[PDB]
Amino acid sequence: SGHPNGSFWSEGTQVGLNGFKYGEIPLPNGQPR
Amino acid sequence: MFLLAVYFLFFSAIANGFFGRYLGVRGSQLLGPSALFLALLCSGTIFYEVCIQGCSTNIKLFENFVYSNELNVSASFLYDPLAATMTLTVVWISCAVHAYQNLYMRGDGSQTLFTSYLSAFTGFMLILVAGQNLVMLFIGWEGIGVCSYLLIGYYGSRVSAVKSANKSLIVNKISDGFLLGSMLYLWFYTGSFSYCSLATFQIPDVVSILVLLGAIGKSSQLFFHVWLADAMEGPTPVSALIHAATLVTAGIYVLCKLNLHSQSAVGILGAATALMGGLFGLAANDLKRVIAFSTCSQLGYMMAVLSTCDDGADFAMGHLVSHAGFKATLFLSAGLSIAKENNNFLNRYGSRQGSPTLSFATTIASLNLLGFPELGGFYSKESILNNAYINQGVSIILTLATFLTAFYTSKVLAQLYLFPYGNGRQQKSFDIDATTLICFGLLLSEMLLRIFTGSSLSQNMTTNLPAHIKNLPFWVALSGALSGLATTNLFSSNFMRFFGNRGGFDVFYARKCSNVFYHNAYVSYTLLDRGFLKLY
Amino acid sequence: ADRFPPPKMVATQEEMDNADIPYKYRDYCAHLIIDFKECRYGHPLTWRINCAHELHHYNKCSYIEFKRRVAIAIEEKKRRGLM
Amino acid sequence: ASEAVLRLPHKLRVMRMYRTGLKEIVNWSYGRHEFYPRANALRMEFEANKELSDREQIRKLVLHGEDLLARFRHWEPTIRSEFVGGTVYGVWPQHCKDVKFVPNPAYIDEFKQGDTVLLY
Amino acid sequence: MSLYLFMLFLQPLSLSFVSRSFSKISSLMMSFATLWSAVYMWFTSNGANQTFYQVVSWGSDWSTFGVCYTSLYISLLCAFIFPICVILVQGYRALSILICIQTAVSLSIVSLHMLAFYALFESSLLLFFILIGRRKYGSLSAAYNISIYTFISALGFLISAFWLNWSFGSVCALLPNEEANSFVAFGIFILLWVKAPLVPFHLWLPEAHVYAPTAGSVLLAGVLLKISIVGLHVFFLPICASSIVKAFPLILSICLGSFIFSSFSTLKQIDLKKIVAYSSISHMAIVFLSSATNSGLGIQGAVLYCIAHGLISPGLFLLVGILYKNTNTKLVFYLRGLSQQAPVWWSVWVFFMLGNLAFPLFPNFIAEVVCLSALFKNHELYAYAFIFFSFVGTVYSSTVLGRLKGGVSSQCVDASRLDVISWNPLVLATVVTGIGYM
Amino acid sequence: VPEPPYAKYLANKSHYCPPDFHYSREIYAPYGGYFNDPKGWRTNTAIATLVMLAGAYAVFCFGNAREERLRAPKGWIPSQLWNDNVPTPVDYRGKVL
Amino acid sequence: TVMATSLPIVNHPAFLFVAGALTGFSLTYAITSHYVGRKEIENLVKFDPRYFPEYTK
Amino acid sequence: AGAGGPVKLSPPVDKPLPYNYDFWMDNGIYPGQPIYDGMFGSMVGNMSLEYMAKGWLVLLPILSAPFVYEHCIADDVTRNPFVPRQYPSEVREFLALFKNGFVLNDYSQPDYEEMKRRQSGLLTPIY
Amino acid sequence: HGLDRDTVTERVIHVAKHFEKVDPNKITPTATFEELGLDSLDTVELVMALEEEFGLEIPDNEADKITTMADAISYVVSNPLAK
Ligand SMILES: CCCCCCCCCCCCCCCCCC(=O)O[C@@H](COC(=O)CCCCCCCCCCCCCCC)COP(=O)(O)OCC[N+](C)(C)C
Ligand SMILES: CCCCCCCCCCCCCCCCCC(=O)O[C@@H](COC(=O)CCCCCCCCCCCCCCC)COP(=O)(O)OCC[N+](C)(C)C
Ligand SMILES: CCCCCCCCCCCCCCCCCCCC(=O)O[C@H](COC(=O)CCCCCCCCCCCCCC)COP(=O)(O)OCCN
Ligand SMILES: CCCCCCCCCCCCCCCCCCCC(=O)O[C@H](COC(=O)CCCCCCCCCCCCCC)COP(=O)(O)OCCN
Ligand SMILES: CCCCCCCCCCCCCCCCCCCC(=O)O[C@H](COC(=O)CCCCCCCCCCCCCC)COP(=O)(O)OCCN
Ligand SMILES: CCCCCCCCCCCC(=O)SCCNC(=O)CCNC(=O)[C@H](O)C(C)(C)COP(=O)(O)O
Repeated sequence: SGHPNGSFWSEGTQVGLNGFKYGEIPLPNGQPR
Repeated sequence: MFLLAVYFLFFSAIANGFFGRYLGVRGSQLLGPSALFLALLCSGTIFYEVCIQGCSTNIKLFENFVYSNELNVSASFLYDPLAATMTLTVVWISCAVHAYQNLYMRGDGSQTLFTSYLSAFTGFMLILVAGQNLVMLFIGWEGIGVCSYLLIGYYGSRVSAVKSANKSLIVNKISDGFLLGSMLYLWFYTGSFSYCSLATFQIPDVVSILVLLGAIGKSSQLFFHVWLADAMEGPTPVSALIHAATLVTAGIYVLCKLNLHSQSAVGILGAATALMGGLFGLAANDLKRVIAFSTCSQLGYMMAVLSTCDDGADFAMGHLVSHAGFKATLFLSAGLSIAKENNNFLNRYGSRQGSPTLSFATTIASLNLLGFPELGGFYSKESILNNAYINQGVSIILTLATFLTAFYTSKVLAQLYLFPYGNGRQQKSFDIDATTLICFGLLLSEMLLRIFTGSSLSQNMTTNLPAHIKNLPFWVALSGALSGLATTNLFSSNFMRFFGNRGGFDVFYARKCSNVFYHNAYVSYTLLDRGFLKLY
Repeated sequence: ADRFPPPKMVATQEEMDNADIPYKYRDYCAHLIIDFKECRYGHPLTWRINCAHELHHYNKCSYIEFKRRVAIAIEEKKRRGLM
Repeated sequence: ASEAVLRLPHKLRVMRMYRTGLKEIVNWSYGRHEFYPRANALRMEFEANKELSDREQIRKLVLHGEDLLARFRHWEPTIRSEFVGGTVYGVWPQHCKDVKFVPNPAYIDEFKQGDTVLLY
Repeated sequence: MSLYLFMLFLQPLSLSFVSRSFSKISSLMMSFATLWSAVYMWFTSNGANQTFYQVVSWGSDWSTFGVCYTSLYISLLCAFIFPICVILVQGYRALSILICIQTAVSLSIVSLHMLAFYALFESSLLLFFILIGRRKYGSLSAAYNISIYTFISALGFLISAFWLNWSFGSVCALLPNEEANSFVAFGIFILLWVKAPLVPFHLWLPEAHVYAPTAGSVLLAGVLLKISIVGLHVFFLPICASSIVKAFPLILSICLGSFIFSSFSTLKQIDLKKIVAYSSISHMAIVFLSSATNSGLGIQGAVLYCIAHGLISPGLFLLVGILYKNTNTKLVFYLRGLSQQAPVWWSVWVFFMLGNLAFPLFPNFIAEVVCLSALFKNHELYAYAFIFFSFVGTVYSSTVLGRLKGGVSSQCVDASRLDVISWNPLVLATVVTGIGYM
Repeated sequence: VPEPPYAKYLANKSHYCPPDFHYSREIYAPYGGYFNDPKGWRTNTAIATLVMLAGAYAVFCFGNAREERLRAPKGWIPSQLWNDNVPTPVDYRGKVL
Repeated sequence: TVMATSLPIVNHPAFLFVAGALTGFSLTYAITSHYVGRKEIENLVKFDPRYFPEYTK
Repeated sequence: AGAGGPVKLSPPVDKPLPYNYDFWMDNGIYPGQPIYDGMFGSMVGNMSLEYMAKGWLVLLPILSAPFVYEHCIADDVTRNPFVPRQYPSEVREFLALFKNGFVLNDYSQPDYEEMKRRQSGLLTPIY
Repeated sequence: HGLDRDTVTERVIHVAKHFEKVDPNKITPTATFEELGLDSLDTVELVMALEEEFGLEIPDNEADKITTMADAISYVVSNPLAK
């Protein structure tokens, strides 16, 4: 438990999308929708 | 400067509830408490300017919020001595609860949304308190109602929690309907919604009854107290805020702001509520429910004191602001106890090694509840009891209520600390961080400052009473405490069962009122519009 | 009532307004409550220790006024024949 | 007594009475210290009548004990939090897999989404 | 005014010449252009001209069109809500029907001739009979209900208009006429009694809303119920005031009974669209009674509360339609866990449900305050009666919200980008009106 | 069941997330996910604080413009430092300060 | 035995009797107090020679 | 553990449903509940409404006994051993205006009757 | 947490010892309560004591089905809330 690195001011452990906004899947190469 | 606190709270609400994806759980755990700390500085400045130095301010945000023919209302804030005191108390308690929720709600999915609800909840309380006209008060009143609806029913997968939220919503709806009626009466015959022109020396009884009926809703009095006990379904930080300052106190604040109440009704209702709340808290076996019934009893004291004397409004407000502190402490310590023991029932609590700060805070808050001499609660409660001697009927009931309060307070203390360990042999633990310690330090500082600064100007003013009359509340509290420590039986099993069912107010509603409601619905729909008036 | 006449009112209307004394507190004791009010709000947190002389004087005058009220009650009750 | 208790056999009915009585001792107590003497007293109360063989007297005892256990049902049962009737039952229920999620919903036939009026 | 009328006539005209594959795009552009023309009509409407902001006639008494306070608000409301209906509806047939309905309804609002009002308003009689009775998702019973109710009420109104045209010689509003006859007053009244759903003539509205498409329901709730107040302020109160004051106890009896029994009937609903449709009926009674007081407060409050309803109920109907697309169900008992499964839809649903319960930061609050103030000006008990029984609405709204909020669900049913685009304007308008820009 | 292709775009379980707790990671909520802790949270909090203080400055200007004191304070008040419309203090006796 | 380990005095018969006597005295005094205190407040003035010379002898 | 706790799922309906099944609230977790607890089904503490009414019948006379004496049996002269607070004439005249005031009970005053009739004021506005 | 059989066996054996009649070697991982010498009323107390040991609530109908040392261990192992 505690904070991830033991420090409250450490970088977030979650990388990526928390969810899919409007249900849309991000394009692979970064192509705009 | 005066506007800043409401801005800080509503900014915390918007930031955590709409951009919490970017901020994160840690981001809430900073932006919430920091913003409420800044609001606490602003509220302290307001308290010094208005209360101590007697400088009321009016801020008109904009005019013609509703402008239809003669009906004209504006969004204005007037910080008068009552408003500054309630603002300071509310912001102090809310900053403490926001510090508390950082560790308590870490195991909850939506901590950001919880923080956002808490901050908008405080903001609507400050809108209610600081409004210069009746419409701003109604805005804050409905805002706290909806925020309570969204906070009690936070656990949506529990049928009990959502039904509790529905109960709160419906009861509060009836109460504000009565208030809206009284508001319309006062606008029609006084010419305005502002409290300054609101003053009437003689008011017809209908307006007084409507005001009282509206007030007894949020300040849960008898026949309107059903929602407070069920409000335990929500998370512990919600219970502390609703019982300490935001919801329960609002009716008392409205009754003190506009002195249209009648002495006969308020005293009887308050004394009855105090006695019934103490009797109900006697039977209860959840830690959290006993404290809610004690909140009911203290509300009964505050409502009763209005009938006694001209200073009754000041005494009620002083007990209000004193009560917020130790009651909030009692809920926060109870919530920590539940987390550490994974239990809600008083039987299985017991002596166990813990933090000295939490046990001391619980002890001092319970001592303030009991009436222990030379404490902030003691003065604010003796100011009520001693001044209620003139109303013989009220005084007797309040003294028995003091006995009952002492009994269940001492019983809870013995069961939590003095009693042997009652829970099972399993690994259970809740380690407390420095933030929770800062929370309890803030509550303890409020309690300590209350002694030095006082609650009312006439707190230590002499009530010309014989000594045996004046010191009687102490003896009744001591006898109640001694009987509570011995855990003696006070009532027969039939009356204990009656009190455990809280007087059967809800069972009457179930069996008669709800059944009649749905039979009216059956007649209206099935028999008539989908029956008689529907073609084959 | 006539037997126990009202005392002289030391505090005047302009002084009571200047001290912002509510009408409920204007009860032949108003000058002493002006003293107590100014000293209490002068000392926000030490008034309990510092402001004890003014509170004592106010309580004393209030006690005298309360005795006058009880005397009036007894006189009226004996006039009606209840005692 | 409920129908389910009545349909039970004699041995299990007396067992139910003992179990419910012990639980109600737990509910009506103020602490674990009260429990043990009261549990021994309930023990002795059942042991006193165990050797009776007269069916009619035994029926009388069972019925009276069932009435007593019905009257002394506690308003607030002491239930562990994680079980049915507990505070933490259903707070954040574990969400199951195999969830039907529609990806890129607005881009499925984007131009022609809407309601149509079909006629004969 | 002339630009607005020309654009209203242009929208049905364009459909005849479009490619039948560009129909949706052209219809959306035409709807937005009509909205802009309505904004222009508001710009060219000077408040200095107190009686009528603008009056235009095109060669006859029937072709007399004009805007007043009520007409201008209602016309802006319909022009605001039409584009949302346009995007929700697919197919040349459906587009044609909805465009013709909107043209007729929007011409009715600005009409100043009772006979022309009748002619334009009832031109949309078969179009709803076909629309609500569409092949797969429509019900013939509901279409029969709505068509017959409208026909009988409008024919009574037409008979009263004929009597006025015979006696006075004119039936235009701009010519001052007064009548004390009760038969003509009832003939005009019956249309209002039916069109504004008022017990016991409210049975058509529920069946119509449930079996109408989402665009159809949005138009019906948004502006077709409001046509009653245009008729009341324009064609009943100026001429039939003596009868409304003579029958005021009866008017209050019927209005308050409608409020109470519609609230109780709402409690017995298991279908979301039916819940919203019955909430509309309970909401109409306050409007009708506030106008009937014939006071400055009542008229303004009624038109304001109509605007509030025409911003809140279309949103609820739109959200329910979106949920039905995602789930193929409207039964509350099937729908559970929507808070966890659809947080974005749930937020807007709760926001609009709070709006329907008339909470302060919503336009319904200001509108209700004004209407209740007018009722209190008439009598205290009148306002007290309405204020108390408002608690019935809270019970059914709270029960619905609690049933939807939590439970176990295995389906992610949340709105797409198109859906959010659909309700964003309504949310913005609701907020803007709620802060006082009524 | 083999995780769908879009699972790569979805983020992991946070440190605060209990290991037993399962949630659908595809659901989007404006208040955040089930346990959040996004990457870059520190910069977002700094930006939020900057916006808060800027809005506080604007609100402070507005309030100071609209703060009306029509009765003189009994003593010196902190508002005198920043607002010039405060009436000169008069004490309980009546003497001006 | 209520609290054997921590506060054994509660189980003592003397503690129970003192607590019950305090309960009874405080509760019954609460009712009879009104008559009593009203009598002393009257007697304070009635037997004060300055206020009422006649009653004093 | 607050999150992830096991739950029981309510069985799916397998028999014809009663017409008033809307009185039952079931979210899918096993312990479904009535719309209002106590409307039907198990009663908390096995106490009926008759029992609660009898208990209230026992309580009300004892609770009402303190109030009935002062309000009804007692009279202004005999309620308290003192008269209301005495004020200067200018203050007393203003304070006597308040219908909810405490100087309206001053029987020493020569305006006692009018003050008492003011205290027992109008039930509803006349206009 | 799924608790392994070996620990559950140790704790059920530990609970079973406290009955005075039961002799400390007769209790085995597979033994019925009758051979241990336990009566029906005793089995009630043992089932309850198992409830405190593993911090669980045994619904009553399953409580009847527990008559052996073996099946009690099986029931505790089955329970995912057993501590
Ligand atoms: C007064 C001037 C300043 C105004 C500021 C107001 C304070 C914030 C206002 C934000 C907009 C208010 C309406 C927000 C949408 C209403 C829905 C909502 O509030 O919550 C949504 C979702 O919340 C959101 O996503 C947006 C909320 C952002 C901030 C909300 C603050 C509280 C709302 C204020 C109350 C409105 C006042 C209306 C009456 C005066 C649903 O929540 P639950 O039903 O509890 O379920 C959540 C899941 N769980 C079971 C785990 C709890
Ligand atoms: C998905 C959403 C995510 C984004 C969330 C957005 C967050 C919104 C922020 C909430 C805004 C709260 C501001 C409330 C004040 C309303 C603003 C306003 O009305 O502007 C006023 C100007 O007044 C102001 O600027 C107020 C200053 C706002 C800041 C004051 C302190 C902030 C504390 C909030 C307390 C507000 C309570 C008011 C209750 C009604 C217009 O002035 P006039 O020219 O007189 O307009 C005529 C009046 N009428 C509108 C009625 C037609
Ligand atoms: C001097 C004269 C003295 C008085 C004489 C009176 C004689 C009777 C006059 C009655 C006139 C009213 C006409 C309406 C009749 C009711 C509708 C017919 C019922 C019906 O079955 O229609 C079905 C559906 O209609 C529906 O679904 C509609 C439901 C009912 C409509 C509600 C009626 C409108 C509102 C009533 C009052 C309005 C205000 C009155 C001032 C469709 O039948 P089908 O097409 O399948 O054909 C198959 C043939 N079985
Ligand atoms: C029973 C409760 C009443 C139900 C109505 C509820 C509220 C509706 C009020 C609408 C407001 C304006 C309508 C004007 C009056 C309509 C009904 C008023 C009540 C009423 O019937 O009064 C009658 C007079 O009206 C009349 O003589 C005509 C009555 C209406 C005729 C019905 C159908 C007319 C259709 C005509 C179509 C258009 C024709 C145009 C040429 C008799 O009362 P009284 O004065 O004789 O007193 C004798 C008592 N002892
Ligand atoms: C301190 C200030 C006052 C606090 C509240 C005090 C309330 C006192 C009212 C109760 C005392 C008088 C009761 C009436 C006498 C009845 C005595 C026998 C009761 C009885 O036989 O029938 C009961 C009727 O319910 C009833 O008796 C309902 C009558 C209640 C009148 C409404 C007053 C509000 C009550 C709210 C709280 C009281 C809860 C307990 C009543 C149970 O009926 P059943 O269900 O067996 O019928 C069968 C279903 N076919
Ligand atoms: C909170 C308040 C608690 C309420 C407590 C009230 C409870 C009432 C207790 C008194 C009621 C009784 O005695 S109910 C006693 C009923 N009497 C009999 O059944 C006689 C026949 N006994 C047998 O058949 C067996 O010995 C048997 C005992 C079944 C066991 O079987 P084992 O031989 O294999 O152990």
